[PDB]
Amino acid sequence: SIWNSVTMFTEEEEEEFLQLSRNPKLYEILTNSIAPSIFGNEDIKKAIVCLLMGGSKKILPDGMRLRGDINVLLLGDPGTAKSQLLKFVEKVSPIAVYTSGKGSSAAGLTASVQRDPMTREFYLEGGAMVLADGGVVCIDEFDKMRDEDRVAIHEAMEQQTISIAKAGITTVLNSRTSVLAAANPIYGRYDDLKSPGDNIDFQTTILSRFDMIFIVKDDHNEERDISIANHVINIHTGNANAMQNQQEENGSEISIEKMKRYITYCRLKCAPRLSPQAAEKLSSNFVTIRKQLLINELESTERSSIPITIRQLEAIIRITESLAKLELSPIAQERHVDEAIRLFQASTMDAAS
Amino acid sequence: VRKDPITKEWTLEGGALVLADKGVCLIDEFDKMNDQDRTSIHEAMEQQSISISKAGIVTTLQARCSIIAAANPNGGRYNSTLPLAQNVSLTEPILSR
Amino acid sequence: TFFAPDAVFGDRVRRFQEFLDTFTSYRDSVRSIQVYNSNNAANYNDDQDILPHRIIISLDDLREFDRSFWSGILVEPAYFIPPAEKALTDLADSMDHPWKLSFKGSFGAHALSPRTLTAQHLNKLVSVEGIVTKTSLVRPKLIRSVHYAAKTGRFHYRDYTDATTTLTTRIPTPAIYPTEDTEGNKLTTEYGYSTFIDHQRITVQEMPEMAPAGQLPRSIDVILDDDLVDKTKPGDRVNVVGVFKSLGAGGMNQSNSNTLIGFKTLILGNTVYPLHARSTGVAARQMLTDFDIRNINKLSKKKDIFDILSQSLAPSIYGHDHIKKAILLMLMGGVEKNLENGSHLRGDINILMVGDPSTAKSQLLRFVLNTASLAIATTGRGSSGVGLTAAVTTDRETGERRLEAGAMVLADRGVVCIDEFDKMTDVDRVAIHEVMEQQTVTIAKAGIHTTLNARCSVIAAANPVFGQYDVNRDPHQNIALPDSLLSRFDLLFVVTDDINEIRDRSISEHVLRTHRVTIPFLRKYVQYAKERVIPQLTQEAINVIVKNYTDLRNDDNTKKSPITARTLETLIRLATAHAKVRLSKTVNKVDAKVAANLLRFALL
Amino acid sequence: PLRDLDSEHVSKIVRLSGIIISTSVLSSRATYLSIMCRNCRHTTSITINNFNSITGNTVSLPRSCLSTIESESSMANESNIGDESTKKNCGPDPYIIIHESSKFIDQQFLKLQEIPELVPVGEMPRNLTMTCDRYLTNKVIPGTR
Ligand SMILES: Nc1ncnc2c1ncn2[C@@H]1O[C@H](COP(=O)(O)OP(=O)(O)O)[C@@H](O)[C@H]1O
Ligand SMILES: Nc1ncnc2c1ncn2[C@@H]1O[C@H](COP(=O)(O)OP(=O)(O)O)[C@@H](O)[C@H]1O
Repeated sequence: SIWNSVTMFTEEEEEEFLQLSRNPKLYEILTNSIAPSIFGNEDIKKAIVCLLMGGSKKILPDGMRLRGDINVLLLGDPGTAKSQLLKFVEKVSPIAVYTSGKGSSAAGLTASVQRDPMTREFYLEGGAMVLADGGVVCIDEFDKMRDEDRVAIHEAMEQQTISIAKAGITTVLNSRTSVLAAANPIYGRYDDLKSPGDNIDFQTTILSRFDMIFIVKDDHNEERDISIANHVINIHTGNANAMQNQQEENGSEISIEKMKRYITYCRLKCAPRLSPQAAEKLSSNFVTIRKQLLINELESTERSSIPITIRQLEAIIRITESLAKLELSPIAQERHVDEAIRLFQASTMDAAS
Repeated sequence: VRKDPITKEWTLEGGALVLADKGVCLIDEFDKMNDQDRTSIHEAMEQQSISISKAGIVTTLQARCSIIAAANPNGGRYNSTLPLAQNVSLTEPILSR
Repeated sequence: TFFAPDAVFGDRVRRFQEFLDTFTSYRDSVRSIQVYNSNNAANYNDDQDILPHRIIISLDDLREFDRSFWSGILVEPAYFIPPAEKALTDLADSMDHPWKLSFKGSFGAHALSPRTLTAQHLNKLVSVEGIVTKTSLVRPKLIRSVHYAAKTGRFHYRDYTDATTTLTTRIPTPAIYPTEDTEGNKLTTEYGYSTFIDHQRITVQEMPEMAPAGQLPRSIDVILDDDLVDKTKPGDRVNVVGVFKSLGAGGMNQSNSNTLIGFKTLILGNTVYPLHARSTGVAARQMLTDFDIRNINKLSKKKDIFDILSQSLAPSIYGHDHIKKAILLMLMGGVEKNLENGSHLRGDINILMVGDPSTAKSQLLRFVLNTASLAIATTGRGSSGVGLTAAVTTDRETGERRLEAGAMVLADRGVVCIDEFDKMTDVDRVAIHEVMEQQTVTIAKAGIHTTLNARCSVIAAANPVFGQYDVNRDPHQNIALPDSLLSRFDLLFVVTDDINEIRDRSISEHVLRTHRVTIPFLRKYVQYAKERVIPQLTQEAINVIVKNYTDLRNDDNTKKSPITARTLETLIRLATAHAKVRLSKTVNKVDAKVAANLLRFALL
Repeated sequence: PLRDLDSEHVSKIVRLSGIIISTSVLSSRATYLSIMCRNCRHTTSITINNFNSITGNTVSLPRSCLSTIESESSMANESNIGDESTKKNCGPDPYIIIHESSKFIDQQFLKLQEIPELVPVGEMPRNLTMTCDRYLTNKVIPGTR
C-alpha cells in the first residue's frame, strides 16, 4: 500500500497500545523478538531497537536542521549471519529497500535522471534512496562498490538532501533515509591482529562519518559450537522452535504485525526531549573520554586510527531520544541515559582495541 | 523492458533467472561476463528476487532457480599447488554461495 | 445594438458596479495607470520636437460582499467575467479598450497540481502550478485588415475572429481574405495600419519535488495572450490561474471516425505568476516598507554593525568569525567597473575552504544556500554540461540547433556552491579556468559558435590529500591541485582540529543547549545595501594598500607562496565591499585596515 | 489462464490474471451535450449512457436539421417560408456543440500481460488491451498483480 499508506485507525488499538507500553520490561520483550533464530550477538540485537525508532527532528531557526536516525556498520567474518539479519530488517520495517550493490539488479542505487524517449521529457528515474524515503536502506558489500555513486551516499547521510545538477533541471529533493551498511574484511581476524582500520581501500574518514561501528569476532569453544549446532538442528525440523515460538506468543513477544504498526504509531505521534542534568552528566562523561584519548594519544607516540569527534556526542545525544521515544514519555531521566552510556561504552570498547 | 520486433508493443521480458523458476538453469564460462550480469547472478542467490525499476515500471519478480555452472581455469589446466580461489580468476562472494 | 442584451446582463453590470464603487482603492489604481501613461505621452509629444491595462482584484473582499457573486465565479466563469469587464471599461471611460482582470487568490480548494486535474473539474476556474517546458516561439496573429482601393480612393476594412476569443461561444462565420470588391477593382493591401496581436503557448508538467516515487509525468498546455508574452523562461516554476476550456468537435461529426477520443483540452489566460524556488529563479521581489528603510537608517549609523552582522550568520556554530566576515564580504560582492573600449574588470570574491573532516564545512554551505538569492549547488558531477549547454536540441518544426543552459549560465549574478572540489577531473577544470577570470563561455561545438555571458561567484570545500595532515609535513601540497587553481582563488582558509580542554567546554554547552540580527530582516538589509549606492574610491586609501602590498611581496615572498597582482586587485575589492557595508559613499582608511587584517589572517 | 482464449468466449463474462505494464493518458468522453442548428437556429439535447464501442461510434450528431418532423402548423409555416417558393434546408450536417453547458467523463486504456513464469520458454509473451469506466480510472500503479 506504499506510497500513500493509511495513518489513522480505530479505537481499541489505542487501548492495547497503551496496555503494551506500561510494562516495565519493554526493552527485554523487544530484545527477544528480533532474533528467534540467530543465537548470540546481543549488542547488535540491542542496536536494531534504537534504529527502528528514529531520532528527534529539529527545525530550529535558522534554515539549518538536524537529523535522525543513526547509521550502523556490521563488518566482520562470514558466519555472523548478518545478511539474514538484514533480511529480518527488510521484513520488519514499514518501508525498506534491500540493494546489494554496485546497483541491483537492473535498478541503480542513486537518483539517476533518464529522459523519456517519447516527448523528450525529463523525469526522476528512481534508484534506492528515493523509493525508500522515510526509512531504512540496507546495503551489502559497502567496500566493494563503484565509486562514482559514492559522493551522493557520502552526502545523503549528513544533510538528508540529494542534489541534481544535470543539463535541464536543478532541483533539490528530500531523502530521510537511515543507512545500515554491512561490509566484509579481507583475511578476517587479522584485522584485529593489525590496527583496527586498514579494511576500506581509500581512507578511514568513512569510519568517522558513521556512528556505531560493530566488529564481530570468532573464537572456537566446544560448548558454544555444540550449542550453535544443536540450535541449528532445532531450527530445521520439524520446526519445534516454531511451536516453542507459538508458546512464546501465548505469553510474550507480541507479533510481527503488531510490531510494525507499533513502530508506525510510536514514530509519528510523540516527540521527546531531555532534562539539563542529563546534559551535565553527558558533558561530564565525554570530556573525560576525550582526555583519555589525549593521554593515550600522547603516550602511544602516534596518531589514532579511529578518531573521536563531536559527531560522537551527537550520536550519544540522539540515542536518548530513541529510547525515550520507545518509552513514549516526553522527558528524559538519569538511568534512562546511563543505559546508553553502557551501550555506547560497549561500542567504545569495540572501538579502541 | 525492450520492444518486440514481431509485435510492436513494449514487453516486460524476464531474464533466464526469471524464466527458470522451479527448474535448473545452465550457465557456463564465467570468465567472459560483464559486471551487469554478475550483479544479477549475485542477486538471484542473495534473496531470490529480481527487482527492476526502468522505465515506468516498479516490480519485484520472484526467482527461485538452481544454477549448474561450468568453469574454466586460467591458462593451463591447473596452474599451481594454490587453492581454487587462487587458481580461478573469480571472486570470493560468488564462491561463498 | 449588438444583440440588445438582456436585463440579466444589466443585473450583473449594476451589481459589480456597486462593489467596485464600494471599496475605493481600485479607483486610485486606475487613476495611477491613467496619469502615468498621460505624462509619458506628454514627454513623448513635448520634448522630442507602455503599461498594460489590467487591475489586480483580490478574492478576499467578495466573500464578505456577496456569496452569490463569489460562488458564481468559481463555478461558471463564462457568465460572470464579461459583465465585470464591461463595467470596468464603463468606469475607466467615464473617469477620463479591453481592461481585463486578474483574480489573485486564495482559491477555494482549487489548488490542484496537474496530476489530479481531469475531468469533472472541467469548464471552471482552476489554479495550476508546475515546471515550464517546452515553450514555443512567439508568433503574431492578425485581427483587422485595411485595403487601399484603386482608383476611387477609399480605404476598406474587415474583421476576423477565432475560437480562442472571449470565453463564450459564437456561431462561426469564416470570411475570405478579400480581393476585388464590387464593382471589379484591384484591392492592393497595406500594412502598418492593419493591427496585429501576439500569441504564444507553453506546456506545464507537475513538480518533481511533489511527484510520486517513480512514474511517468502527465502534462497539460496553456495558451497565452497579448500582455503575457515572454514572462517565463523554460526551467522556471510557475503558478497559472485560468479557465479550463474544452474546444473542438470530437469525432462525432463524420462517421467511421479515427482519433478515437476527441475533445482536446487547454487553459485560457490569465495571470502567470513566477514564484520562488529553492534553486532557480530570483527572489528580489521582497517588499521594503518605509518602516523597514527607516529601521535600516536607524541601525545604519552605528560603529559595531560589522561585528554585529559578523555574529549573525552563526546562530548555532561556535567560533570562526573571520569566515563569517568573508561570507558577508562575498554577499556584498564589490562593484563592477567596465572600461570604455576595452575589457571589463571583475568584481566579486571567490573563497575556498580546506580542512579536516567534521568541521562544519558542509553545514555552512547549506546556510549560504538558504540566505542568499540564486544559489545553485553542484556536488561531484558535473559532466556533461555544467559550464556548457551541450546543445542537445532536436527542434521539430525545422532543422535548427538551440542551446539549453547548464548550471553556470543559469546562476548569473549568483552563488555557486560546489562540494568535493578535488573529485572533479581536470577536463571540467578547463571550464572552471574559462569561467573564473574570462567571465565568458565560448561554445563552438557542431554547431553555432557563440559567446554568451556568465559571471558567477564560486565557493568550494576540498579535502586534504591524505589524512587530516593539515599542518604536519608542509603546506606544499597538502592540497595538491597545482597551480593556477590556487592563484585564481582569492582566499585560502586553512582549518585545523586542535585539541584542548577549554575548547571542549565551550563546544560542549553550546551543542547541549542548541537542542532546546534575525535573518528575514538581514536579507532585506542586504538587497537595499546592494542596489544603493555604488561607492567611489578616494585618496585616503591608496597608500595603505601600496605600503601593505610592497610589504607582502618583500616579506611574504620570503615566507610563503604565491603573490601576484591579483592579490592587489582583491585588496581593492574587499576595500570597496567593506565600504558598501556601512552604507557610505566614499572610502576611508578603516576599510583598508579591516581588509588588510583579513588578508593577514587568511594568508599567515 | 490467458493462453487458452478461443473464439467461443466472445461476449461472455471471463476473468483472468496478469501483470499491468503501462497505463495511458486520461481522456474525456461526453455524456450530456446540447446542440444548435447553425442555419435553422434550433435547440435539442442528447444523453448517451454506454460509451465503450470504440470505433463505432456510440452516437453521432444527426445529419438533418430535424425541424421538418414537427407536429405544429406555424412552425411548419416559418420552416416553409425560409425561402420564397422552395423549402429551406439547414443541410448537410449542420449542428454545432455548445461547450458551455455540457458534462464529461473519463477513460483510461491500460495494457495487460501474462506472468513471465509460464510458459513462454520458446515463445514471446502475448498481451491485450483494457478499458476503464468512470471510477476505475487512476487506481492501479503499473506493476501490480
Ligand atoms: N547464530 C546463528 N544462528 C542461525 N543461523 C546462523 C547463525 N550463524 C550463521 N548462520 C547461518 O549463516 C548463513 C548466513 O551467512 P552470512 O554470514 O550472512 O553470509 P555473508 O554475511 O557473508 O553475506 C545463514 O544461512 C545462516 O543460516
Ligand atoms: N564548531 C562546530 N559547532 C557546532 N557543530 C559542529 C561544529 N563543527 C562541526 N559540527 C558538526 O559537524 C557536522 C557537519 O560535518 P561537516 O564537517 O560539515 O561535514 P564534512 O566534513 O564531511 O563536509 C554538523 O552536524 C555539526 O553538528
